[PDB]
Amino acid sequence: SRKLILFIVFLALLLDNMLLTVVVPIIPSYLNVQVGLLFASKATVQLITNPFIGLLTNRIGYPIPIFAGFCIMFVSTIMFAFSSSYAFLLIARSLQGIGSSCSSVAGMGMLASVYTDDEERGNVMGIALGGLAMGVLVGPPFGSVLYEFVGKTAPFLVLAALVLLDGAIQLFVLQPSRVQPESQKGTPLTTLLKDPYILIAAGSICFANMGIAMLEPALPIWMMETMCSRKWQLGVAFLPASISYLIGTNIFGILAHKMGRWLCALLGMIIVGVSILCIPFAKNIYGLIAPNFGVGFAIGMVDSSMMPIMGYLVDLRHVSVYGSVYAIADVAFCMGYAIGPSAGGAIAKAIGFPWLMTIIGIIDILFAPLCFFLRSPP
Ligand SMILES: [NH3+]C[C@H](O)c1ccc(O)c(O)c1
Repeated sequence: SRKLILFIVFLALLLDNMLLTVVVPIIPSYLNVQVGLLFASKATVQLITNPFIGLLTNRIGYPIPIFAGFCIMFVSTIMFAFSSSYAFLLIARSLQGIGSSCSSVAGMGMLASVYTDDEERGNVMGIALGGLAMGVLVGPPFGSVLYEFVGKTAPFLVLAALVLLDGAIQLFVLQPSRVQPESQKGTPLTTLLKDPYILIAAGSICFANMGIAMLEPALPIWMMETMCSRKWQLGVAFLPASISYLIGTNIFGILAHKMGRWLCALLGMIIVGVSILCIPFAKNIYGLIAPNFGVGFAIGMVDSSMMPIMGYLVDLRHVSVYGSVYAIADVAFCMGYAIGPSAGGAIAKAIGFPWLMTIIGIIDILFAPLCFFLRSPP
């Protein structure tokens, strides 16, 4: 009965993303450079602290970092509930970033260590990546209704209660009582970063995520400038991408092994490039549904095909320890999540938004054929 571990990782991934999207629309109203710093602090701190957790998991194990992630996330949720100042907001966001890094790295490492089968690893990481998608979709309406009806602190109090329940479950099953070092060495990061295949996988993930990371804040400004759409059109414009990410992840986590992980990644990169290229031609929302659906489905195909390939490469060419490589993958995600909005806005101000989308699409299409080198020798 190792499904209890999968349940814990899924719930943890769902709750940070639920808190991530709830805070986004609430703080700016009550609160250029400082706002951008507040937005990017979580990603920057997580990117900085990924390697330290990756190294620590080889020394003390997974349960102590996983339990620490719940304690930091509970503290951050309480501080978000009660604090009302800028410095406290920065501290809460930094703590949220640290907790998210711990949770993601430790959970992915434990999932890779427990489900040693190649196909089952992808099967379970499909559901694990599903939890992030569910949190992004469920969070905004939850936060909006609780803020409208009960009060400002009600969504954060409910999230704190859910985190407390998750921590009670973790204490019941994980039982982080002692410190247990791992058996073998860790294959230091300098040797892993010299592998061209790991670099190719990380670059594919980084570019695929940077596409949507730059697209998501830039599109609303263009929609107001060109189509003069109302408030709710901006909100419901990115719903197809959110649904498509969930559907594509849950399907391709199982479907990628039969077709081939390299082929799935190549097709995903081509599809996302074509969709981003076709986005600027839209004239209204009906012209924007299909491109957004395609972008989300393609990002779901790339992620669910490139996590188990990282695990497989580490198993094949180095020692079977996964904390460091999954810290590398989390760093690849945070690279897109950190400098995305600011650079995207700067480019969309220097040149046109369609030019930015064209550049992103061309870059993705040109990087697509590099995934051919990831195919297995036999
Ligand atoms: N890693 C998840 C991926 O970057 C992502 C996140 C939010 C989304 O709405 C999405 O379509 C994809």
